[PDB]
Amino acid sequence: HMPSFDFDIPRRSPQEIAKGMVAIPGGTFRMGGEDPDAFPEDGEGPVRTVRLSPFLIDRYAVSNRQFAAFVKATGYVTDAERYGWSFVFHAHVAPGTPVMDAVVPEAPWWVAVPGAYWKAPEGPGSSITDRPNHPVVHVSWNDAVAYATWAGKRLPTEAEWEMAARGGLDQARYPWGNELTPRGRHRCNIWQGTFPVHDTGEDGYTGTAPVNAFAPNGYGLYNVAGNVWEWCADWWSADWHATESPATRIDPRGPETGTARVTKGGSFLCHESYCNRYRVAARTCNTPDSSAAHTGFRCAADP
Amino acid sequence: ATTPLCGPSRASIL
Ligand SMILES: *[C@@H](O)c1ccccc1N
Ligand SMILES: [Ca+2]
Ligand SMILES: [Ca+2]
Ligand SMILES: [Cl-]
Ligand SMILES: [Cu+]
Repeated sequence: HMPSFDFDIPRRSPQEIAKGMVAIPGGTFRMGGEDPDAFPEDGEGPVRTVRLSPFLIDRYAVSNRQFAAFVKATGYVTDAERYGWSFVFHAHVAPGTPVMDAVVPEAPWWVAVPGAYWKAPEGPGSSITDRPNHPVVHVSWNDAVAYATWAGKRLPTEAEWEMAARGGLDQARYPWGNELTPRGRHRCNIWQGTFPVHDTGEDGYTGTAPVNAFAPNGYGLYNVAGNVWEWCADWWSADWHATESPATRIDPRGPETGTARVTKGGSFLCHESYCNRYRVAARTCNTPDSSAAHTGFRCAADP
Repeated sequence: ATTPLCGPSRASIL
């Protein structure tokens, strides 16, 4: 990918770039999943051994405070601002807010809201005054790449994301193990209740949570499962990675062309009765200029 | 009925 920017890339030292990041040593891991209930269209399989070069990855998804500093320093205008609207979950749109009649096929819980963007995540009249340490949302893949490049970083590949999110466990279902709520404790921010009608908020949150909520995984990463979907560098496909080759098994970057970019980790809206996509092997995609109230990103870096 | 959707795209509403 060859992005275009209207801001210069500032000079930063290795120590500055590495703050808030954990060093993932080079090595192998078992990527993918073989859950029998996985949607074939998602291409969670096959399980395969992948070798990665050492990399750094953010402990936290990028926060509102951090994104605001980027915008302040560069004047960056996000895709949602250019388009003039972004996707908001229906229950979070205040009554009377102007809304488009737009319909996401099969997902009527999404509302296209004029004026919804990272600083007004539910549309005009909303703000982030009480969410400085929440993940930034309404950021597209383009916006994420712009932030990351300004920060001296990049997006993780899907393999890098998954190795870091798995946190040193071999083929566990979640970042922390195989049980969703071990010892009865919530470990991530997803939906509880009856989707899309009523979120009980049992885990403490019916929207985004702070980026440092819940315990980290074994590598010190927070909210890799749940909270917000996280953009990765790769173009999406369901089957490129089924080939056995160096390109798909050593520092894999995904297919060279595509239409949507990979997103990982699930969000505060995910639920077993509908998508069951907060398992660490799960995966989906979105087109790169799209944005939504449940999607953000974390950065990676080459040491 | 069809694959659950978690990623709503701008293209999808046209
Ligand atoms: C349709 O196939 C459908 C609809 C809602 C939730 C799950 C599934 N598989
Ligand atoms: Ca929740
Ligand atoms: Ca996540
Ligand atoms: Cl906060
Ligand atoms: Cu989901």
